[PDB]
Amino acid sequence: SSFLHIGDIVSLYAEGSVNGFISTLGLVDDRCVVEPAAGDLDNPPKKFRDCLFKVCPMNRYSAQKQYWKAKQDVVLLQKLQHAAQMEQKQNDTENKKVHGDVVKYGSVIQLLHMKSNKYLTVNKRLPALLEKNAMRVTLDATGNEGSWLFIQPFWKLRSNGDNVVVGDKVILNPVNAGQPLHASNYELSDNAGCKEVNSVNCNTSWKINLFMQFRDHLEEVLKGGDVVRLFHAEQEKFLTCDEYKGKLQVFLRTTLRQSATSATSSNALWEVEVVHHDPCRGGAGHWNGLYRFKHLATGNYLAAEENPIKYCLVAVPHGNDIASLFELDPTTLQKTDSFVPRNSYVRLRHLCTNTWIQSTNVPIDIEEERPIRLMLGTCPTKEDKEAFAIVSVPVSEIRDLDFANDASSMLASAVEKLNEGFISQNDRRFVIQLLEDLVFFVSDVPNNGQNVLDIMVTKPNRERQKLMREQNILKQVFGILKAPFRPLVRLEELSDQKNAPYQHMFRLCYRVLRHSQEDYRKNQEHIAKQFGMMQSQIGYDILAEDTITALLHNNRKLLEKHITKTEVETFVSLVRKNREPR
Amino acid sequence: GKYVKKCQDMIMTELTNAGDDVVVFYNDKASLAHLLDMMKAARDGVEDHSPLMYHISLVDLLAACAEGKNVYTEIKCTSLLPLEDVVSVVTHEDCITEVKMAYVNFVNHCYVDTEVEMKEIYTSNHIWTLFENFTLDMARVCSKREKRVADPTLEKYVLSVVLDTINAFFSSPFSENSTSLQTHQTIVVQLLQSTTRLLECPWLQQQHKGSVEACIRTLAMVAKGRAILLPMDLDAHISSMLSSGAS
Ligand SMILES: O=P(O)(O)O[C@@H]1[C@H](O)[C@H](O)[C@@H](OP(=O)(O)O)[C@H](OP(=O)(O)O)[C@H]1O
Repeated sequence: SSFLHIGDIVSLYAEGSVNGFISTLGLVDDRCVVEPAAGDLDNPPKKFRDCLFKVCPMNRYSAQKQYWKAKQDVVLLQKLQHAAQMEQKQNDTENKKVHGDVVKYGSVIQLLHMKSNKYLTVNKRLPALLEKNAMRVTLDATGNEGSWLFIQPFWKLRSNGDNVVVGDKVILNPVNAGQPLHASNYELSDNAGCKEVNSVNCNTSWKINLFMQFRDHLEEVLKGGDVVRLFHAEQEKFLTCDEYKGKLQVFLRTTLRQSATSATSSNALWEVEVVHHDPCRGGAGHWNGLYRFKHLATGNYLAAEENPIKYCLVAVPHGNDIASLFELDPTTLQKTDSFVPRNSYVRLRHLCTNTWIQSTNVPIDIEEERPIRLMLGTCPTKEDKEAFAIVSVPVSEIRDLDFANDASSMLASAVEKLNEGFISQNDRRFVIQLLEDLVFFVSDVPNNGQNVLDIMVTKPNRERQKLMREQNILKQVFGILKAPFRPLVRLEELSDQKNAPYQHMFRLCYRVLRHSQEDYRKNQEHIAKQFGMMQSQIGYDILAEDTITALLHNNRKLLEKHITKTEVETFVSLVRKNREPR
Repeated sequence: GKYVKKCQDMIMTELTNAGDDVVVFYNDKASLAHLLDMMKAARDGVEDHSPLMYHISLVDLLAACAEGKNVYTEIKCTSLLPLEDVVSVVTHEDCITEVKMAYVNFVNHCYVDTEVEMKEIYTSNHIWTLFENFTLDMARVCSKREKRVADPTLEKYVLSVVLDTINAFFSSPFSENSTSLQTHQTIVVQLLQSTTRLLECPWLQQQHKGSVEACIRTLAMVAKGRAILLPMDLDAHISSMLSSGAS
C-alpha cells in the first residue's frame, strides 16, 4: 500500500449497478463508456490500454476561456492569444513544479487519457445523449473548467484533508456540475455491451487501482507499457511479427536499404510489459524483474516453443503462460537493481526452459525467392554477440498505428456486412464517414469543408502510406470495392438515384486508392496488382479513370506492362460515347 | 417567513424527553387498528377536538420542526417515525385526506429533504409504494373531474404536498444515484402520465399551472435516460410541454 501522488497513472473501476473499467470508443470519438463483459479486476480486459488515466493537478483556464468566448478587434484577439499562451506556460510550469506531491482527500484533480491525451470534462450546458435527465461527460483535447473534479471518500473511515491510498473507492464531483459520476445502465445502440457514463446523483463509486508511479514514470528508464524497437547489431536487422501465409510468425527481417536504422516498420514495434504481484500494476522494470514482449499491432506476445536449435521464437495470443516470460541480461555493468535505462543493449533469455536466444541465417520464407524472414532460435549456451539494442518510438507512430488498426477493424466489419447482401442505412453512413476520415488522413490536410473528392495534397506522407500498405487497409478498400458487385449493387444500375450513396462510397474508396500511391513504388505496385478489377469499373462515373491514369503514368514500367490495345480501344469507345475533353 | 433553529431544537428535545404523554404515535399493531377504526368512523370529516385532530397537529408540528435543512431535529424526527409505519398508514385502502397530507409533509421535510444522507430511503420500495399511491390519487382526481364532482381537499392534497414531495425526491443531490430507478421505470412513467393528465385540465390556476410545469420538467429531466423511452402517445403532449418550457 502507498499514498496517491500527483502525476500517477491509475485505473478507475466502477462499483455499483454496473461494474467495469472506463473505456473510450474507437476512432476520434470522445464518448466514455463502461464494458462489464470486457473484463474485471481479476481478469483485466485485453484492450487495457484504454482504461489508463493519469492524475493531474488544478489547471487555470480563465484566460483560455476568455479567449474562446471572444473568438466565438484584431489587436484584442492577438492580446488574448498571447495571454492564453502565457497561461498555458504557467500551468505547465506549475504542473512540473508540483509533480509528485501527495494527493489529499477533498482536493481537486483531473483525469487525462494517456491513449487519447484528452482531459475528461463534464459539460454543464448540454445533457447526455441517451439519459436526457443526466449530464454529458466528454474528453476534450484542451480541457476547460469541467476538468476540475473534487475527490471525496466513499467510506466513513476517511475524512477531508487525508491522504489517498491505493485500492480505495472514491467519489468524483465536478466543480461546475457538482454531481457524482454515474455509470448509467443505458446500453449504447451503436456498440452492444457498452454503458454510457454521465453526471447525476447516485451511489456509484470508482475504485482507484495504481498502475504507474510518478517516481517510476521517468522517461529515461524503461517502463511497462512503453513501445520500442529491438535491433540486432551483428545481423543489422529488425525483429518483426507478420502473417506470412495466414499464420503469424516472428522473424528477423532482412533489409536491402543502405541504412539499417531507416528500415523501420509499424509491424516491427514492440511493447514491454512488467510482471508485478498486482496484475494491473506495471510500474517500472528492474534489472532483476521478469519481462514480457507484446506486439503493438497483432497483440500477440513473444515466446519460444519446441522447434520442429531446440526452440524457435513465435507469437502467442495470451501472456497467461510462463512461455511469454523473458529476462534482459545486461551486456555491460548495471547499477545493481536500478531501473533499466532506455536505449541500452540487452540479451534476451527465456526462463521458462532456461534457454538463451540466438540468431540464425536460416530463412523462414524459403518458399519465396530472395527470402527476407529469418529464423531466431535458442541455444543452451550463452553468446555475447546476441545482443539487442532498444530504440525509442515517437507518440505519433503509436497514434497512427492505433487509428489504422481501428479503421481496419471497422472496414473489415463493413466488408463482412456487404458480403452478407444487406447493409443498414446507418451502417452505410458510418462506412462513408470512415472512408472520409481515411481520405483526410491519407491526404494529411485539415478538414475545412473542402470537397474531398477534389482534395489536393502537396507532399505525400511516406510513413502514412507505408502504414496503410502494411496494415492491409488498401486490401480492405479493394474488398469494399469488389463486394457490392461481386447482387447488392450493379455497375449499370449506378446511374439510378437509389445507389447514389453507394456511388459516393466507391468514389471515396477510389480517392483513398489514388492518394496512397503518390510517388511510392511499393504502393503503386500493390494497387496495380488489382489492375483487372480496377479496369472492370472503367467508364462509369467512379473516377477509376483518373486513378488508373495517374498510377500508370507515374511509372513507366507499369504503363508498358499494363496498357495494351484493349485499354486504348476502351478509352476510344468511352470518349466517343461521352465526347468530353477529359 | 423565517425559521428559528433554536426554538425547533428545544421543542424537539422537550417532546422527546417528555415521554409518550405528549407525543402519541399509532405505530403499534393494536394502535394502528385503533387509528384505522377511528379514521373509518370519521368518514364524513375530522372533528375539531377529536384525537385524530391532535395526532394530525402533532405530526404537522414535528414536520415543521424538522424543516429548515437541519441535522439535530431531523434525525430524531426520523427515528420517532420510520418509513414502514408511514407506508402502512398512508397506503391503506381506507384513509382520509388530512392524515395523508400530514404524513406526506412529514416524509418530505424529514426524509426527502434531509440535510444528511440516509441510505434507508433511496434503497427501499417504501417511497415507490408512496408514489404509486400518489398516481392513484391523481387518477382519482381525474376521474372525479370527469364526472364534474370532486372533493376540494383531495385536489389540494394532490396539488400542494404531492407535487412538492415528487419534486424533492427527483431534485435532491442524494437521489441522483438511485439504484432502483431502472427496475421501477413503469411507475415513474405512470407518474409522468398522471401529471400530464393533471396539466390537461382547464381549472388549474396560474400558480398551480407553474408548479405542475416545474414538477413535469423535473420528472422529465430525471427521466431523460434510465434505460427508458417516452411512449409516443404520452410523448405527444410532452413535446408541446418541452416547446412551451423552452419559450
Ligand atoms: O528507394 P526505392 O526505389 O523506393 O526502394 C526502396 C528499397 O530499396 C526497398 O525496395 C524497400 O525496402 P525493403 O526491401 O526493406 O522492403 C523500400 O520500401 P519500404 O519503404 O516498404 O521498405 C523501397 O522504397
